[PDB]
Amino acid sequence: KIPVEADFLYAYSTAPGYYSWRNSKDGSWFIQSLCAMLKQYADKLEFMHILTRVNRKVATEFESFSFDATFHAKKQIPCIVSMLTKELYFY
Amino acid sequence: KIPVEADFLYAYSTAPGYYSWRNSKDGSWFIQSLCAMLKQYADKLEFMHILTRVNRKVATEFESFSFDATFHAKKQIPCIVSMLTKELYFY
Amino acid sequence: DNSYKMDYPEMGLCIIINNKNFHKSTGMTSRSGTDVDAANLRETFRNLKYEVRNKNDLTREEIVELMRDVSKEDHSKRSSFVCVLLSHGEEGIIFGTNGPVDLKKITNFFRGDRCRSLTGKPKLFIIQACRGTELDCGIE
Amino acid sequence: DNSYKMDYPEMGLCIIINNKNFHKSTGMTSRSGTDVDAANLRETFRNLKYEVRNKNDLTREEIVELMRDVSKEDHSKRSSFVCVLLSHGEEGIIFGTNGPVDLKKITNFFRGDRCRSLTGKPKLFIIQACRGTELDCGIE
Ligand SMILES: *[C@@](=O)([C]N([C])[C][C][C][C][C][C])[C]([C]C(=O)[O-])[N]C(=O)[C]([C][C])N1[C]=C(C([C])([C])[C])N=C([N][C]C2=NON=C2[C])C1=O
Ligand SMILES: *[C@@](=O)([C]N([C])[C][C][C][C][C][C])[C]([C]C(=O)[O-])[N]C(=O)[C]([C][C])N1[C]=C(C([C])([C])[C])N=C([N][C]C2=NON=C2[C])C1=O
Repeated sequence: KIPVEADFLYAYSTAPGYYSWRNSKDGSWFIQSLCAMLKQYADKLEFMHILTRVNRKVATEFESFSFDATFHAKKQIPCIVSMLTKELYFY
Repeated sequence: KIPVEADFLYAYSTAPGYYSWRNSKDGSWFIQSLCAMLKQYADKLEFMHILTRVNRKVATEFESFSFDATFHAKKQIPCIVSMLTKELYFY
Repeated sequence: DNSYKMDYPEMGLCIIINNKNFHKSTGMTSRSGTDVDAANLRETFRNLKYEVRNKNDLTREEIVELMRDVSKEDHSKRSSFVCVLLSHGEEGIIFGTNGPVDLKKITNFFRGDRCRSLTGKPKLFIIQACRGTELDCGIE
Repeated sequence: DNSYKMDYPEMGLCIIINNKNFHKSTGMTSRSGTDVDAANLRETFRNLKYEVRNKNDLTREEIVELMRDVSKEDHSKRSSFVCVLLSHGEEGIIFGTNGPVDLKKITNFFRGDRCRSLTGKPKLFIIQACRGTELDCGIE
């Protein structure tokens, strides 16, 4: 008998209550980071560590640029929510 | 420049919106499972992996037993929320 | 064994819902650049051996209906399930082209007792959308 | 470097808030067993080399006050920060012996621009408390 909420993983692009940024030509910071991270490590790293790399890439390599002072020079941190019971490997 | 919400890790004993269980003599299912896994794996496993082991142990080895049918035979799954930017090792 | 069995005949489905244009009656702006993500995810997950299915501009009704039908499929020969949502949102909400949809609703179709063929298997929900209106100004 | 620097002179503080007895007016039941958790956590983190500080039955005011003070301490020589909350709770809330406290309230004290000596360092919040009134009946 296991919890019905068990084995779920939610990879949020941003922290609870926050905005999530998207670039007009490159796409969202989170998705482009997730794809790039999966490309380099899907064959090596356990999924959680890949998502942690995504957290670092988004948090460091991205910042908003807007003529609108309110939305200028903003940052973002993704939010990994795991109810997983085992480690996940894409191989 | 990094997000102000970065490098936080919330190890919740249970999923969003759910009850959390405690045993009158042994303590909560989550805490005792967490301490057990840290004692056995803190010297080798990365933190997220230890927490995933906690998830499995809580969802697998615990079930409520109550004279009150409404609260009888229930299960629990913890909830790991990570805004971490790097892997965490306690050594 | 503390690692999910990923050696089933197939890795599983990867449903990608990409919403770019929203009804005027909503006031939601067009999500320029989202197509890049959609195509990017399709290639990434194809390389991972997932059966990818792209769905564009779906109403809330179409989202719930789609997710409900996917959960009723037989996942017995599939190692896992992946759902990607690309749209506007609020905390716990993602927008169909015509209105809000609570994430809990589409996620419930796949909860243990709900989707027997996925029980004990990893169910991933990758969400690109806002969860509020707080801005992170950063530090250092 | 994809792993946190944990070679500082000290691993850091481990603040454990053990709330067992609640004011009659709250209608909260005594949390039998919580002491076993507090003691267990104390020994565990002592072995991990954390400077452990146990606090028992704190009011909403005292929890906030303690968290503010701790965040105002100089963590320069510390690798990380750990806070464990044992108590009754609701979604995004933890109870002091005399009432509710928003988790966002005590968590904010340590956010990037707020606790400079911990910026870039892992901040862990271990929470044993309910997050609602939903029950999980399990499957299979
Ligand atoms: C997000 O889901 C929904 N937002 C818009 C909240 C709606 C809830 C209703 C509350 C009243 C959405 C994410 C998505 O992928 O579409 N977020 C955005 O649209 C984000 C918000 C931070 N966003 C906003 C804006 C402006 C500044 C408001 C026009 N611009 C961009 N991109 C352009 C940009 N400007 O500066 N840097 C960049 C990359 C954006 O992503
Ligand atoms: C949790 O926060 C909820 N708080 C806010 C109380 C609201 C309950 C509503 C009742 C009208 C709290 C966290 C904690 O560790 O103390 N969780 C509990 O108190 C849980 C709730 C599932 N809980 C409840 C109960 C009864 C059935 C209501 C008495 N009993 C236990 N433990 C004994 C037990 N009974 O059956 N199996 C066990 C292990 C318990 O942990």
